[PDB]
Amino acid sequence: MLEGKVKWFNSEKGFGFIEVEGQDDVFVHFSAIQGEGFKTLEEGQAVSFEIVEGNRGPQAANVTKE
Ligand SMILES: [Mg+2]
Ligand code: NA
Repeated sequence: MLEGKVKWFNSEKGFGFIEVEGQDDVFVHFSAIQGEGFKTLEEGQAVSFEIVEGNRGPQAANVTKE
């Protein structure tokens, strides 16, 4: 599990990017967010996550707010 922070997140549509010091930003969709409640993220929030890649390229998976 990787660690980073939310660079920005469009809460209306439910996507944004996670920034990771010294690595490429990682796209995050709301469907990757763990936990209860409305799935959303705020700029600057600390997260743990994994990167999942298929034919569409890499995105965040298993995103937990820390
Ligand atoms: Mg950067
Ligand atoms: Na939820």
